[PDB]
Amino acid sequence: PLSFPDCQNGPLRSHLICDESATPYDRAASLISLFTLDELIANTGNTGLGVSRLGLPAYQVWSAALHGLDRANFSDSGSYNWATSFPQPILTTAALNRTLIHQIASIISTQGRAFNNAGRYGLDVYAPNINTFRHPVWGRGQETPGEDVSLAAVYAYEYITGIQGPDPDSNLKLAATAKHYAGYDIENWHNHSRLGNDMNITQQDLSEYYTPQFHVAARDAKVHSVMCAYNAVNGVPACADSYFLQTLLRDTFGFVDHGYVSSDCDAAYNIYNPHGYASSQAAAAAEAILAGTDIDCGTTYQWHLNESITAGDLSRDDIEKGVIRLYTTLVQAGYFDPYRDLTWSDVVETDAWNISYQAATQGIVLLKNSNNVLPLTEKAYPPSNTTVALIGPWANATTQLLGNYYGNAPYMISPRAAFEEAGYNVNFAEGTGISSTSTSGFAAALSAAQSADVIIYAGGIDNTLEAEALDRESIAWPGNQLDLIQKLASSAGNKPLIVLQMGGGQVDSSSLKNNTNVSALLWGGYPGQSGGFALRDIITGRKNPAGRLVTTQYPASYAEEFPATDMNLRPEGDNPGQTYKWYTGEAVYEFGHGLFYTTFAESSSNTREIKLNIQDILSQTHEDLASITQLPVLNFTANIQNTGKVESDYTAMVFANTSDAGPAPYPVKWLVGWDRLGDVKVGETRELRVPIEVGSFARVNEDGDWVLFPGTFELGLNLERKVRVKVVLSGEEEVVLKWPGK
Ligand SMILES: *[C@@H]1O[C@H](CO)[C@@H](O[C@@H]2O[C@H](CO)[C@@H](O[C@@H]3O[C@H](CO[C@H]4O[C@H](CO)[C@@H](O)[C@H](O)[C@@H]4O)[C@@H](O)[C@H](O[C@H]4O[C@H](CO)[C@@H](O)[C@H](O)[C@@H]4O[C@H]4O[C@H](CO)[C@@H](O)[C@H](O)[C@@H]4O)[C@@H]3O)[C@H](O)[C@H]2NC(C)=O)[C@H](O)[C@H]1NC(C)=O
Ligand SMILES: *[C@@H]1O[C@H](CO)[C@@H](O[C@@H]2O[C@H](CO)[C@@H](O)[C@H](O)[C@H]2NC(C)=O)[C@H](O)[C@H]1NC(C)=O
Ligand SMILES: *[C@@H]1O[C@H](CO)[C@@H](O)[C@H](O)[C@H]1NC(C)=O
Ligand SMILES: *[C@@H]1O[C@H](CO)[C@@H](O)[C@H](O)[C@H]1NC(C)=O
Ligand SMILES: *[C@@H]1O[C@H](CO)[C@@H](O)[C@H](O)[C@H]1NC(C)=O
Ligand SMILES: *[C@@H]1O[C@H](CO)[C@@H](O)[C@H](O)[C@H]1NC(C)=O
Repeated sequence: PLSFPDCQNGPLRSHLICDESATPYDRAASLISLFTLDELIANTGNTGLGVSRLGLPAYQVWSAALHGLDRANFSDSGSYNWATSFPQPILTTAALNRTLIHQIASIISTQGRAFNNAGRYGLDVYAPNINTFRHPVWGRGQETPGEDVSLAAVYAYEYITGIQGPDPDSNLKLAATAKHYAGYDIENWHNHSRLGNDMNITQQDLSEYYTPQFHVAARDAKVHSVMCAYNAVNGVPACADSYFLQTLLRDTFGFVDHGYVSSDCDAAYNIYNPHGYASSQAAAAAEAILAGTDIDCGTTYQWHLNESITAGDLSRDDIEKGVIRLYTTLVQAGYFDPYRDLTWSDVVETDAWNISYQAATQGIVLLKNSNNVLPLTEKAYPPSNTTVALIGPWANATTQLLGNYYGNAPYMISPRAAFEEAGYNVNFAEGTGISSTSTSGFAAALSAAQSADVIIYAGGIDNTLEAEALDRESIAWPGNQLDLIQKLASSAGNKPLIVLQMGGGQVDSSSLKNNTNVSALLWGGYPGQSGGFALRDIITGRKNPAGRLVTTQYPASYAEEFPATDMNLRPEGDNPGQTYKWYTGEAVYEFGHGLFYTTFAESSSNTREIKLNIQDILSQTHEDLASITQLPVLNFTANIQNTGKVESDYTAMVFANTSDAGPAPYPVKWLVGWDRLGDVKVGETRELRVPIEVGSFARVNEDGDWVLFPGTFELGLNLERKVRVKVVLSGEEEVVLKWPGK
């Protein structure tokens, strides 16, 4: 029942809500001033009932857009029957291509507007997830930009801008919602449910790792909405945490005027049960509202704010504040007044660009290529003369391609189907399942391998192990897949054995790493609707891999070394440090790892130290930048040459480390920039230019303050660290973010 109010011939035509010359806030305020208390409360939840006597339509706040129109009112046939399903964010982020994220978000927003013009979708979306994949067992890590907060911040900016449009204040395409704020990275590990979890986070970790990306989403991307998490932090449920919502988000992080906060579905209720922070549903609703949660996902507000009023927990003005914020966003989206002409044909066109396929091809990571077995070129292995064995619980994957939540897709291309369409003769055998103990399927799998010229095993994990409400307990390969893989390796007989490790989280593949008969190892995440074509084309060399890992592949014992609910990044107790930045152990495959189908030579651009003064750089002008921390202080440059026989895109991560600047402990390293050079021809020498903002050089004190310290920094290209630059910062320490108090 989604429609638009009639501001020309409807009951509101005479009121300021329908005066396109007024300010958006004043329009929404007058509209709310036309309500009764019952009508007002009826619109405090995600399923807002509207006001019938005023011609005000019902509005649904909950729309899913994480990686496409993941849930909409689809038709059974014809128009509005499907929508593009892109890879899960974890795979897209591994392509290290900011413009890719922006374009995906813009396409999603176009199709969303098209469905909303047809009444089948909302005007605000509960995306993007910009939490980090801190601990490898998290069942929603597939929905995140990885474990590094800088990548999460850039993803937030590109996605939120693509979703909202170029003019978010005046002609908003769709309102985005940064989630989940904050400290939400665990579902149920060892019965530590997100609904009741009370996570202990130091102010230092809060400032340095858990909040920064939400600061970017607010100040730089001007996100219109933020969603507060189910969990509590240092004893306070996120949606009842006046410190998170007012002090930080609204007062420090630059949340747009009249931006609205939504609770998770239903975090407001969890304030009462199971957190126990409130003694009743009415008290929970009042506390959430007073802390700043404007709109409830659920029915706690709509069914219990009368009790809140009756108990003197708040006033009607308190309730009006949140509804006014929500409808201010709606007014800025043209609700009561360009994007309104988008229609089904625009969905068809944008899907037909196949940006989903491109995202998969760009994001897939090559972890192992022994003796250049890959690519299996169409010349060396012609389709008409080649049989490929497609084995594994991912070989026939269609819905598995789309990840935890997805809507109607135009099509789902399994690896098997893709190799068949290409004209290969394919022997398919499941072999085993994701988490099975049976061997009944091994014989058929081995038989398919015996008759084949190449063996492709597609397996790993999927949503039967990692999902919302479902955390992993082990990070080893599950089931008996490794056993079957080893049997395949033993019987291969110099036939290429390509292993496809799928899923959002990583699995300990050290076994495959040291196994000589295992020719190649690729990570495919959740590659979206065209995953089969992307995987096939990477294997054949029709596309060349350049993705890198945005998550660390830990040894299995990592998941037993310390409690996953430990929020401390820096090593302490049995925690060896978490994330590439602080991890003191030996990873199986490191964050930032990735191979290419060609060799690239990395040379210094000027065959050299960079000395800079804190006060000089921090007193400069910063036109077009909201903060001086965004100012480029140098360009990290190197020469990249294609010394191989195939043209390939090239990706680079720039890492920084220090041993003197600021307080100990000192990080192993941290990501300061990244780039992707497209289509580097054979022999070409392209130059790498990565700006390094002064923020990258700041470090966080225990009070949570961001400070630029004097000392020596080292900047290194990728994991090989061949090209290097020394940066000496002189002067006095200066605070660039003054962490507020409670
Ligand atoms: C980082 O990531 C970005 C992606 O955001 C990437 O830039 C993109 O590169 C791709 C590859 O060239 C571009 O894809 C093509 O886009 C056109 C339309 O683009 C127009 O509109 C956009 C959005 O407004 C503009 O930005 C852009 O400049 C153009 O004006 C599509 O029409 C293309 O589709 C055809 O090719 C696909 C394969 O590439 C096919 O799958 C598809 O079916 C289409 O086939 C065509 O030919 C067929 C016959 O061969 C025919 O049957 C079909 O009917 C059809 O005519 C294609 O999707 C994309 O636009 C770029 N986006 C931007 C924003 O620039 C960067 O390259 C990347 N950086 C790296 C990797 O280093
Ligand atoms: C590029 O986009 C087109 C858009 O249709 C894809 O072509 C469709 O693929 C499905 C699955 O194979 C077919 O059932 C449709 O009939 C195809 N339509 C047309 C018009 O050809 C194509 O697969 C995409 N290329 C990729 C994903 O690599
Ligand atoms: C889906 O949208 C159509 C067209 O707007 C409408 O007729 C139908 O009732 C909707 N179904 C829902 C919202 O369940
Ligand atoms: C409060 O409102 C809810 C939802 O409309 C209703 O179910 C409940 O009976 C109301 N309580 C009182 C005391 O009116
Ligand atoms: C492979 O996938 C297709 C499409 O979902 C399905 O019809 C078929 O039963 C699957 N085969 C096996 C062996 O699971
Ligand atoms: C980085 O390179 C651009 C383009 O060459 C240049 O304009 C900019 O000043 C450089 N950044 C520096 C010098 O900090």
